[PDB]
Amino acid sequence: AYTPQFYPGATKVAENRRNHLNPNYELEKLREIPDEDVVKIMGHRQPGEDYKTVHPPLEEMDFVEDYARDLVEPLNGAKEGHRVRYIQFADSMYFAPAQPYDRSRSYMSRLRGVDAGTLSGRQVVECRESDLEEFSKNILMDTELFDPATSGMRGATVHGHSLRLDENGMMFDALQRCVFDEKTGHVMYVKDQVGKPLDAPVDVGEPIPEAKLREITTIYRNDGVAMRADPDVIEVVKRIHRARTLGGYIPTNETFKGL
Amino acid sequence: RKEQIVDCRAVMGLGEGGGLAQRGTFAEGLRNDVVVVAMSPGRRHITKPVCEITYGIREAGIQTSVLVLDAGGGIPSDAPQGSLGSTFGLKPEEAKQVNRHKLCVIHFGNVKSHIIYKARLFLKYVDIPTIIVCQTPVDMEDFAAIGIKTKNVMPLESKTEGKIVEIITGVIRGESAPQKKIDEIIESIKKHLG
Amino acid sequence: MYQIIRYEGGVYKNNILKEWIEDVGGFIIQEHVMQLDVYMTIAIPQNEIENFKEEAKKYKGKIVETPLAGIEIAIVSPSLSRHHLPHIACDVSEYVRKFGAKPNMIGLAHGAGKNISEIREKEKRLIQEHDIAIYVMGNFESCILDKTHLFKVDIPLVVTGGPETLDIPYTYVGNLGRRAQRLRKGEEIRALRQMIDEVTKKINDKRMELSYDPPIIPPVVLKDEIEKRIDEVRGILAPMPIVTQLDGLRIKMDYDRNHEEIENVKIGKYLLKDIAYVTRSEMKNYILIKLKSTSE
Amino acid sequence: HTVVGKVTDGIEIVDFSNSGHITVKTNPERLSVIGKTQKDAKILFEKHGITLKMEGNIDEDAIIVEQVPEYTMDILKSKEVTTKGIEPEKLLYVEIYDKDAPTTSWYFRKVTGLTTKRIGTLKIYFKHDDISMFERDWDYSKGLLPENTPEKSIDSGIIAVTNMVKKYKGYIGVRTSSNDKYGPTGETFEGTNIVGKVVKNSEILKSVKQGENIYILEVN
Amino acid sequence: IEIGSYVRYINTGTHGTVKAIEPKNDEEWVLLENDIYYRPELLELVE
Amino acid sequence: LYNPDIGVPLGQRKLMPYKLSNTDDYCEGDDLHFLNNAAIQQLWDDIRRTVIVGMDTAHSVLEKRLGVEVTPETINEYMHTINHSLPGGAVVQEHMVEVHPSLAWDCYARIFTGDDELADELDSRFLIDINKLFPEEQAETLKAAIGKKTYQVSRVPSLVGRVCDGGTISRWSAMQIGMSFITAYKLCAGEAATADFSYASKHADVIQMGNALPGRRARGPNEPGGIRFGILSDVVQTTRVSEDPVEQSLEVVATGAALYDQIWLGAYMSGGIGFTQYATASYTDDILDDFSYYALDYVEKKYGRMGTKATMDVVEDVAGEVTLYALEQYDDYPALLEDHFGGSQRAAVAAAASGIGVCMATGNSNAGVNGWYLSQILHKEYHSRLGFYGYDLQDQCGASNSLAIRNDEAAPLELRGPNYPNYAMNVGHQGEYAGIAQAAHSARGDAFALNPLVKVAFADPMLVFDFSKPRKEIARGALREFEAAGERDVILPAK
Ligand code: F43
Ligand SMILES: C[C@@H](OP(=O)(O)O)[C@H](NC(=O)/C=C/CCCCSSCCS(=O)(=O)O)C(=O)O
Repeated sequence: AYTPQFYPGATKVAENRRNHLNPNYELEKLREIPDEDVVKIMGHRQPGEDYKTVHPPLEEMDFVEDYARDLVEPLNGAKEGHRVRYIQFADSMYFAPAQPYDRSRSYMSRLRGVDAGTLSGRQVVECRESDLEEFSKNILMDTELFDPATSGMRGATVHGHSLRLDENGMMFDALQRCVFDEKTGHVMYVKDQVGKPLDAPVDVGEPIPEAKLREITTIYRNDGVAMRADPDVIEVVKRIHRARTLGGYIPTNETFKGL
Repeated sequence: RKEQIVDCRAVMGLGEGGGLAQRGTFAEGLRNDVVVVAMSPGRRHITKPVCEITYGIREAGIQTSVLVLDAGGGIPSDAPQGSLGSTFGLKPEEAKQVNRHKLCVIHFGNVKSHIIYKARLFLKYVDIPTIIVCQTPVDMEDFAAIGIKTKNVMPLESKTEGKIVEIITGVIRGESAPQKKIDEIIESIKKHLG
Repeated sequence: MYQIIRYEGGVYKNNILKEWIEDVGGFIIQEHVMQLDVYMTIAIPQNEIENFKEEAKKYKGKIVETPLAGIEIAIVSPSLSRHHLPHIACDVSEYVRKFGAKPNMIGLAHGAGKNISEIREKEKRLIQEHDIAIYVMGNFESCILDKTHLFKVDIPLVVTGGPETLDIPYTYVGNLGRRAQRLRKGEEIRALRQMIDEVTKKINDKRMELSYDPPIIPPVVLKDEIEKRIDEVRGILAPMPIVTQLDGLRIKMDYDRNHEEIENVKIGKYLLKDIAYVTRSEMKNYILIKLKSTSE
Repeated sequence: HTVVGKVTDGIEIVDFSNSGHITVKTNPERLSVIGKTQKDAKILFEKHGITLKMEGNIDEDAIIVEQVPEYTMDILKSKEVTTKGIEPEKLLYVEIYDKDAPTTSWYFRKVTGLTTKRIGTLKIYFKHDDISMFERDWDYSKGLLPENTPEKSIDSGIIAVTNMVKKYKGYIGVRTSSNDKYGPTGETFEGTNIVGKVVKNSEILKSVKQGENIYILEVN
Repeated sequence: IEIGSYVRYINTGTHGTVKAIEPKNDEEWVLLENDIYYRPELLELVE
Repeated sequence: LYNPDIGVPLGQRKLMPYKLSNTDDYCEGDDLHFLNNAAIQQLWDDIRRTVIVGMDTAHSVLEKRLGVEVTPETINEYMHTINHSLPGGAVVQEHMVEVHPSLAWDCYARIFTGDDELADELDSRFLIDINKLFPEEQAETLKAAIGKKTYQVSRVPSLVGRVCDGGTISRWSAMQIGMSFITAYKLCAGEAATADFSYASKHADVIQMGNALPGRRARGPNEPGGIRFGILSDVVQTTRVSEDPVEQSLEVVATGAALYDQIWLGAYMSGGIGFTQYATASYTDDILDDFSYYALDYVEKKYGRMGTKATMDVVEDVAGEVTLYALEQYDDYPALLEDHFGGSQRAAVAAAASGIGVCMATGNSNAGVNGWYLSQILHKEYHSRLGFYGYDLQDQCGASNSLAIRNDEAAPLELRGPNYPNYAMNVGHQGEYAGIAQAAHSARGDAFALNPLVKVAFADPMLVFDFSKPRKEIARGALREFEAAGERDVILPAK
């Protein structure tokens, strides 16, 4: 077969990107947020009540015979007809453990039937609600992909991915969904991901220490790990650029001899 | 005609070619009669509609303080379905600095639903009569619809300890206020102050 | 000993820097947090200046040398009306603030006019309580020349006006008249810098006068001791609760209610009443502290 | 800053030294005899002219475990010490993995008090059969990242601290048997980091009630 | 003006039925169906 | 202790004034909006209302068909006539109405020629003197390119383009040119030769600022979507007043941003707030200036201003070095990062610097865009983010399309424009593309980029907008001290 690498490079940032892309790499978990608490922060449904549907179950509806379409096993949320919802994250440029394009690539490499979208200060994945909650709790929130200080589950107003951190090392928030409890040293979500207040704040653990952030971040920085210190990634990027240029000029084996 | 001394703020302005005031700062006018509250030090609020009211009051013979709110832009978090874009608020020190004045003059914007809830949050902690200077024509009853004490239209269940004592419409943000608006504000202050 | 500077940086890890300043014996005179950046006016010993520069460059901060961050200036305008206050006067005050000074707008009751201008005794004393006074005059040579009786105070003086050159027996800076726009042109900026240079020269001269017979205790450390001892200074709502002057302090608390407490504050081995002149201020009935020299 | 004293003479070594070590003599000798025997405490305290009394084990070779008052200034101002010894078999012997789990070992030393004295105290918090969990300090359990997590079944007599992953972060515990699923504190292996083991003295964890303190000695 | 009447606010035209009259601070006040006090001088009868 | 009614202060940086690159003026961000800045509006008005007509075929018709003799005196009389007719004065057809001269004070008809003997005996009032306005070498280059040909520049009033659209300008100029021709040479008012004049001035000898966009785009000529990058490079006149190649490229970048990204994209193809902070990112603070000067220093240190021929290796080297430097600068200085808070701003600035550096190394504009696209896809891997989603459409297909030869994808960057299929939608690319096209020629010290006639026409001192220093004029407009044309206060009541 083909044993996949996942990313070029020898620095710690390249290794962390490879770890995020690797589906067989078990992400280290750093907190325990109950499923109901994740559902509460997500803010789409009330925990304990059944999922709303968009269409009848796939067994009830009638579809034409399609051999190729029936080769793919559907998600359970698809089978039950659950509606498609989203979860959104904002990542700080100051050593957040996961970054937008890294998040999107890892999502499309690790999860089934997901819709990932990448912006400079935003990253959203959409899926059927039940499976979305399952992998939001298991992978997105409990593991090292999430730091309650430098990253934040937030829709609506996202801003602060490029601003400096505040006095507690937390990313700037214009709505203040999460606040720092100095008495216990934990970050508490006082609002859900869109901004409506929660009846009971939910404890999402304590901010990751800065040394661990340096060790697990996926961003290149002059102060932590410079791209100049990783010439292998630059070489691969330049190779991709040259291959694109040569293919767009004249796509033959002769013009690709100058690769 | 008496000497008027102002306690200038302790911090400088916004850069070189920018404004002269700074967000979240207070400038006491010694004898505390009127405090003008500006939502921000920006061009939309400072020296175009606010320092004009300030010099109008100071010309009328009434000492004036100017307070620039730390977070004056947006709508309060208690607004329906929360706030959007930005969150409006008032600090306890800001409230204490306001509450030592006989009267307050506060400058608001265009959208009615924003102004009503901003005034409610402001008067939740301010206990002196205030004058709302806004652009849009807002009636002195929509504030009472959400619980605000109002001179003409009181609410059954008041959620504020401050009284909206006058509403003045036609003052645009970032534009020089004509002498007629200044005269109206001065007359309202004089008749509702002493 | 204690040279006063301004640190401009972020609020992140600013508490560690404040701890370092406390450890080396400095004082945080001023603190303001805007949104995510904090401006600190700090007085630290001269032997730790390079150490503090190294520490500031670790937090990606900026050190701005403030040559006037120990004095309070009385900007005297003829009135607080639209003619002088909302423009020129604020520009002068804010430019003074840009170099660390603490300004106070003094709007004369009867300062406007040519032959009807007069200055009261109370305004005179209030101006004299400061370190230096800046007068913001008009833009007619005859009007200014027929107005010299306004600038009668035994305080260092800088007069600003419209005409480029005046023939008054005081320091004069031209091209700063009564205007109506924000001072942003190159000529206006140059005139503001000239006024700053004049006030800096006068302040440095006065600093040498004071250094001939130094006070028993520096004003900054006296302010720190008062803050540590008096527990009502954190309840002051004024812009600067305690103002550091050239040779004293201004405590913005009621004199009738707190002069006995202020006087009975033990510094070192002395009682404050025996080393400083504590008196009521014409400024809103505040407390004015004037330090004595080592000669007495 | 809490001033604890002054340097009387020989200031210049402090004045001119910029790095390294400086030899310092403390005029009041530290009168904290916790890793010593009873006769050593007797002779040292009588050479300082302090009235002495015994509380626990009286034998001359009995290891001191607690002294009242435990502070040198209090001892000097009161001129009396109450020294408590322990039975030779009641002292628990532990070995701490400082190289394997630096942060967890530092936390364990801070919470048990081994940073200051030679004998640390562990308080029993919860008990059931094979499992005995100790109290935590919710002041030193901050950077408890997963450090030394088990890879195979945990063997008996292993001290562990639950890391920040679990809800009960910082609780220390030990069990006298072995299982392949749960650590000494009832959490799964990803939520426990091994800090050390009990090396010599055992069969006292099964006869200590809740709330009682056991005393430990590091043997490296 | 009495309980059960129909009044409209002159400034906005809000229609409602008078619920009660609750004088306070030697001043008359009119309560409408929207649980909001009004002033008699700013209200007038309609039919 | 958690009080939910404290609020969150926001937008501290946006409260501070915006400096303008290479100037000393500070302005608010609200004053740089194209609707609030009369200088940007006058820039677009001056570009829109300019049409260049070659008055050589008309002279040949007058000489060979109508038997009329054309001499410099007759040309002077014609210029006198057209300067009266073009604003809307009457020359024939008794009983006409006329437009108010106060509304057309910005209307000029100018003449320039590459023939020095003819330019000698021409009324200097109506003459755009190439010798006087350009340095000796640049004047010689422009005359050699233009040749012994005479051209007329018509600047119809701004009010005309404000009431109507941009397709009005060529027709206005053509009608007035025909009228002035038939009334200055005493011809019949309407014959076959009149049709010859009309056809010449309508399409044969006319030069439009922008081509029409029929079909899906649905726009007339002389709209900002039809202006190619080389044409906008030739509009900016910094090349004849300064010798700093980076300064010339950056003035072209500022003009291109203010035209394309602000006007064309945030108004013509969008609405409301528009894209002001996307465009001002390239000309407010010296960030782009510092990056471009670093690029020039690096290129001159290892290659030279034209020391190498465009190859792939030099493109990779220069673009990668400049992109790494720019991103390192963003990392090192939080002030820079908080100034360019959006990822698109940062991506555009770094890629513009990289493309300018490649152009200064090789002198080829397509190599410049190739470097720009390499910078974009390297920025993406460096920071794991590029911009708003929808930003990197053209940046993904760019590398393939930069050196392409296929019909829909090939064009020299001077011949590209907002109607290039990849560039037709997204903000943050076009002004920097124009700057890269200009930098391709600033490296060689060229007098012009695409059209000498446009360069000479916009060297006219009577234009309302000063194109020598676009950033200074933008700053003046932001400070409410720029006088703009097109205002109609003589026909309006007192307010
Ligand atoms: C507030 C919104 C809502 C939406 O539909 N679009 C917005 C707002 C919209 C409105 C702002 C006016 C208003 O009343 O909303 C307009 C003007 C749309 C337009 N016509 O071009 C705009 N943005 Ni947007 N927008 C901008 C920007 C940005 C940056 C901000 C980065 C940050 O983290 O702070 C990001 C895009 C990105 O993530 O890469 C961004 C997002 C967003 N932008 C999201 C974010 C919240 C959402 O999830 O709903 N803008 C900028 O990067 C600067 C240029 C700026 C544009 C206006 C200007 O050029 O002056 C403006 C451009
Ligand atoms: C005319 C329109 O074509 P299209 O919408 O049919 O593609 C075309 N507009 C676009 O392509 C897209 C418009 C969005 C504006 C640019 C976004 S800047 S701020 C939004 C950030 S994001 O959250 O949307 O990613 C244009 O030319 O303006």
